Amino acid sequence: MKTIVSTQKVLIPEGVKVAINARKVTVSGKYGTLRRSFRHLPIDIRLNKLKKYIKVVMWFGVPDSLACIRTVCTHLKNMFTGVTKKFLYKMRLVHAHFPINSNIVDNNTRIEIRNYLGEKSVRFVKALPGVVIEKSPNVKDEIYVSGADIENVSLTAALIHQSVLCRNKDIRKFLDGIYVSEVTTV
Amino acid sequence: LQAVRLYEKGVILGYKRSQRNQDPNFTLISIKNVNTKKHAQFYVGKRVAYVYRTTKHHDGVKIKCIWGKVCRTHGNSGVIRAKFKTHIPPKAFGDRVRILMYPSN
Amino acid sequence: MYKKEYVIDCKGHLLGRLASLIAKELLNGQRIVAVRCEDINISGSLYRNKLKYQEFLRLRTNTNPKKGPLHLREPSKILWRCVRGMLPHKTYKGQLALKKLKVCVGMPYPYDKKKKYVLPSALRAFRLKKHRRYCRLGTLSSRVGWNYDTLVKKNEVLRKQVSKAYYKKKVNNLNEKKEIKTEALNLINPEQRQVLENFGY
Amino acid sequence: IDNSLNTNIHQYHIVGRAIPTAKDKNPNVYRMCIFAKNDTNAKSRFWYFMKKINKLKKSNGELLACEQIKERFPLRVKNYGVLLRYDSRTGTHNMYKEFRDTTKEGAIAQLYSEMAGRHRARASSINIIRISEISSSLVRRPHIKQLLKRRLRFPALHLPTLQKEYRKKFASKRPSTYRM
Amino acid sequence: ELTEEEKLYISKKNLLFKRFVEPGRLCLIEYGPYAGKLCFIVDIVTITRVIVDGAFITGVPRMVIPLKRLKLLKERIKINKNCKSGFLRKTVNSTKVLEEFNNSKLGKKMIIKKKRDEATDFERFQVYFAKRELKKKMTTIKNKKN
RNA sequence: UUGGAUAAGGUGCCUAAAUAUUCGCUCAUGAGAUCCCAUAAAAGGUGUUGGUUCAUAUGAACUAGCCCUGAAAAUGGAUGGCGCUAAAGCGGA
RNA sequence: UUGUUUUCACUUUCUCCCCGCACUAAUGUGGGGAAAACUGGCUUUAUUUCUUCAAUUAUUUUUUUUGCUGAGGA
Ligand SMILES: [Mg+2]
Ligand SMILES: [Mg+2]
Ligand SMILES: [Mg+2]
Ligand SMILES: [Mg+2]
Ligand SMILES: [Mg+2]
Ligand SMILES: [Mg+2]
Ligand SMILES: [Mg+2]
Ligand SMILES: [Mg+2]
Repeated sequence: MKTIVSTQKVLIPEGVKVAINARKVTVSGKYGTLRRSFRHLPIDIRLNKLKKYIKVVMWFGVPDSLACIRTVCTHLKNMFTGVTKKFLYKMRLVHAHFPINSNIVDNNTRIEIRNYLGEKSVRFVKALPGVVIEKSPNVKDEIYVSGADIENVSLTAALIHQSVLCRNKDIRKFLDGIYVSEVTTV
Repeated sequence: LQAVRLYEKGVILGYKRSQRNQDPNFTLISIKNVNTKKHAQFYVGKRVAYVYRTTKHHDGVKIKCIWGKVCRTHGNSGVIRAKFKTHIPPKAFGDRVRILMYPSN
Repeated sequence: MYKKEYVIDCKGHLLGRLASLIAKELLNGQRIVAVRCEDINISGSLYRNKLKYQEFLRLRTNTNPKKGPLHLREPSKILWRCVRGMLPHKTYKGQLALKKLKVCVGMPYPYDKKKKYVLPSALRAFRLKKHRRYCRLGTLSSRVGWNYDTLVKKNEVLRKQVSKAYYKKKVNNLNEKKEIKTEALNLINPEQRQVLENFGY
Repeated sequence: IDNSLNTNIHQYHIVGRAIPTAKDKNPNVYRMCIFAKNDTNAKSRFWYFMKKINKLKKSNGELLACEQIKERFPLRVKNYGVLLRYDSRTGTHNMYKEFRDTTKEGAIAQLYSEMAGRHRARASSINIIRISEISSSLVRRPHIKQLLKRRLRFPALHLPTLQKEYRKKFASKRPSTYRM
Repeated sequence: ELTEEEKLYISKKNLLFKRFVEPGRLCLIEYGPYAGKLCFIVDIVTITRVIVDGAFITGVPRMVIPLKRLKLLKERIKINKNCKSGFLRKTVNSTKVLEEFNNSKLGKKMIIKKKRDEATDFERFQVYFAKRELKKKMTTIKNKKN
């Protein structure tokens, strides 16, 4: 089957500058600028500057294709959120016998990990472009990873968690590691 | 500037054939601006000349011709079948021929 | 096919459909020069084509690999071998036809200043639905050991700058000629002006 | 006028009965409506169904009429609903379908193509029951409801279809698919 | 009502897709026996089939046509619900749309090509003679300029 | 022997003739490509396309088309080859 | 089991009004309600080079451009 038309509407917040030309999008705001392209799926999107509300419309489509409209709408909404309220990911590092020693260098990138299960070695990760790492001001074993782009910050947080996976023991008993505990904004 | 043309250009393709058989009585010709069956029927009675060169002189000159005729079309794309007074040698299959306009109507 | 030589740039064509349209031109008798062979497209995912090339690489003469299939990984030789497999290249006439093709990566001197054509019945834009997958021959050849992908782009940049300057000069000349034309129409016998007006010249 | 757009399907009206005997001398009279390529095929199907449904074989029957019903408004658009019965590889089934066209056999032609494409059903395994016209408020399928809105519009998004003569194989500028 | 602001704003959004299919589009025909003529959409049957009618001005009758054989044009005539041939003829005559298509960039070139195809031998020589005359004035003005 | 018009099969190149027209289906990190004929099953799939019933426009059951898993051998290889996905694949006209 | 006989639905318009007051993919739109017969349909003329007079079959008469062949010698 094919459907003639299908549309969805996404409003623009107050403090945001937008531009779309050939399925290429830029957004600007208080905390920087974001670029993203969509030239792999058939859409003609319409931007109303005087009002809000970018609109996405698709002519003759099928169920497999029609499922990509809400995806684009949510990606747009997330990048709108990014430039006015940075994304925050909170992480707790948990130990049983050996405490974990963290260390942030190089202008709040490049976290360093020591004493994981007491192993005398050093592990590194390096944050993606646009992401800043720091330790909490309130509680003992919290790290903050944050800033302006959900994809980059969430993938940095994922790179940290898989830094300290436990090798050939039983992981229902050896629970040491660094885990994401809450997701919010700044 | 000089030496007017007064003919249409053509290339001699192979013989009339199938896969694996030859039939050298007819030859297939392609005409320069003709690429439909209806337009090829326009030339269905004209005279064809194949002019080539030799190395020795034969009657004081070093050029000779083999004369032919346009008989019919070859189906959907403006190719023709031509019949010559003698069979064309197969060492000629990319050469030039002159599709004349003598028998005018 | 009534010309001394045709020049084709292959940027944006599918490999098989282009190779089929070249072979008949060669058989009928026509020189062909093919340029920018690193921008040819194929109609599968890049991984799916890398697997096919890996299958091509592991077949060889057991007793002596100096003989046997020879694996050529430049983009221009790939098209050369794909055309060779559509000609009767083991007779004499079919070997004559194979020698009337020349292939290049990039666009060297004699042909950077010649006119380039395209074959619409082999263009990806007209032949492949937009939700299918496709790859580029340069990336694939790099993945199997070609090692010259970067230098070609580096040279193409300079070529394009030179061409841009030439185009600017050409546009200026055309405008200057249009003015001289429009002035001279007023200074002709009136009936020649009507006969040019009627036929749109 | 354009023989590249025609289908070879027409409709027929056939009337028959059995030869009168000493036991029966006012036999029943039967009629049907069949879609076929020519009238000979229609008579073939008529005797096929007489034999299968009643006890009438051709060799002791007689035909009374073959008429070939034509269409009254060949340029107005109608909605049609069809009832089917076809044999699959592992059973026999029956379905209801809906089409949009300007003639009944113009819809039967569509039905044969759809049943080949979607189910691999040959014409020899398909029996057609009860073609009829239906009103626009009693339509059941979603792909017919699409076309009967108040103000129907859409852009044209097909690639060009040119004549063979202007289909020049070796071009001098790469064309565009946009065409606005 | 809408102020001028909104007003021109409606007239400033150049949409990607113009030239919709609807009663009144122009549709030069590109393939088939009636190739090279103009017509009008009067009704649409399915996604792919369209009923077409060029009034008795053009040499096409009312008939069904696959949609992929058409080329939509810029011009549209606002015609009614279920018009027929007689009223369509009056509407196309009164709106004066055919001869304002002829002034566009494509109608002029179509007409000029048809003019060139009907030329005789003497007319071809006249065109050659006029061009040869024009070349001399070209080349004398040029030599004066430099 | 000279012409003409076919059968069985074919019309992207090899290879003479349609990159013909007009409808549907299919994406395969081991696709598929037709008598003889040159192998594949039970059992499964929340892949996608149609259809049949029972329940206030959402649930459930069922059914059958293409695709996928089941699917392991010895020199390097075979829809005949190239290759082909707006088919040059499968079912029709 | 057929021929009548009744009931209610079937037309959209670039027209008007109310509600959302710009909400639409649309140089418009979603819901509710009216008007008209421009459009569509049907009658009576008197008409067919403004225009149409189709398609298939039966039965008859021509026509443009061209390929190949010339047995015999009463
Ligand atoms: Mg052989
Ligand atoms: Mg040989
Ligand atoms: Mg013979
Ligand atoms: Mg076949
Ligand atoms: Mg061929
Ligand atoms: Mg479920
Ligand atoms: Mg084949
Ligand atoms: Mg009134």
